[PDB]
Amino acid sequence: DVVMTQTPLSLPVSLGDQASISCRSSQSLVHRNGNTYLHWYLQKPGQSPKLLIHKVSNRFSGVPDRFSGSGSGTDFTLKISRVEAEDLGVYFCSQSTHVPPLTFGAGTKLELKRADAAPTVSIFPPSSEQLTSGGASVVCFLNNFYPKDINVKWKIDGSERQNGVLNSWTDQDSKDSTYSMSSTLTLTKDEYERHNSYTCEATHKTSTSPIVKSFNR
Amino acid sequence: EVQLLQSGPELEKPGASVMISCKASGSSFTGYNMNWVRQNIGKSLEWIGAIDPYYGGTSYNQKFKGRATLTVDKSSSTAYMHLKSLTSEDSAVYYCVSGMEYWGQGTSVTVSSAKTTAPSVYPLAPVTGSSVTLGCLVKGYFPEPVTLTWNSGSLSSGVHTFPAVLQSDLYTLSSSVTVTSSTWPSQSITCNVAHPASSTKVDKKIEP
Amino acid sequence: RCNPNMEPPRCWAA
Repeated sequence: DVVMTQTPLSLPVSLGDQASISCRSSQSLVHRNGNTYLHWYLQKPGQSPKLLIHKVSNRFSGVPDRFSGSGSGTDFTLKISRVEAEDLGVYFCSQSTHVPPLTFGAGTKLELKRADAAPTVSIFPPSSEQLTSGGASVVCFLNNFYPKDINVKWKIDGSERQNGVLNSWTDQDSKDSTYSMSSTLTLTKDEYERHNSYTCEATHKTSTSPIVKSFNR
Repeated sequence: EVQLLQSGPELEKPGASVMISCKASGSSFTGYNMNWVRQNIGKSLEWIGAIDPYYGGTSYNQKFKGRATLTVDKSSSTAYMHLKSLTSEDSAVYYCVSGMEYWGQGTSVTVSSAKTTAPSVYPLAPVTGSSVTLGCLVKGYFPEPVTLTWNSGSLSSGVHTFPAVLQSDLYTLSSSVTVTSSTWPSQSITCNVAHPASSTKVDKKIEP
Repeated sequence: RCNPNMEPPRCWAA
């Protein structure tokens, strides 16, 4: 099967910027009949994909002029000349020269730039309600940060705990263009009660040092 | 303008099968092939197969090993995808795609052994510039979805409700709310959670 | 049928 490799995986832009996304195929997509079946789709958040460009450079019905496709053989590029908000989403290339199977790249996420921002970190002990039940989840929120790359570790009495951790990340915020993350560490009540110091520890571009929030049981 | 309407969310057990429909209208058709493509949690896209509405011929992705069966009901402008011997791997959003141009709205398929399960709802109390952060933990439910609000929508600014994640084999969700620090605990904050599948409706006030 | 705008006119469905 033809492997489609898109780069970069994420591309922050400001509105009005030019943006450029690449797609490389593992084989020539030039068909015997002389055509090249390389296509580009955009998937906006919460929606299904929509066709933008077919056969390398042809804009699909309704697609504006600021989108332009080019390339040949195994090297292709989608350019947006002046980015608009309606353009933000995930771009996928696909090929239908060599089939079956039709194949797709993994997608490039076009996102909005903003100034870097450190997360606001809050930590929460288990509620009484949960401890009654025999469980103990400790929760950490790391909120409204930028850029989106972030790491969290849980450290209890001076040792990291990686078992029982559940993470979730939001998509870029519509108003302020930030990201947020939630990390929950689930332990038994007996385990929770065997230790005193709980810390959520993050690394982010905005500090050279780890960012910590802690409580003592 | 091909409009493609897909059938609703499916939940199946491992080993079972699923059939999804796609109703074509417009617009309208040039009788192009109907393709089926799925998209997994990671947003990657995988082509399953295509059927020609006219003569009924098909082309399948070999990797499905004939677990997939595409049909058309010409008399009703309806295409179908049937997938058997389901495993958790097959959990995805499934799309029909007419001539690879127009995409349906997608059908969620969840493959799981889990039974319907009410969540436990826990308040998350603190201990901050001008502000304080509170939260709500909705743990161990099945199936999706749940809805969650704070002081019945009163607070919506500075709320973050995180995507559910499936810490095998139940869902857990959380939500934080950020308000002016002088206003809590002096004013009541409450998490409102509903999980219709289990007839769950709860309100949890967050206490100091 | 084959969609010549997206695939070869002599595609598998021809």
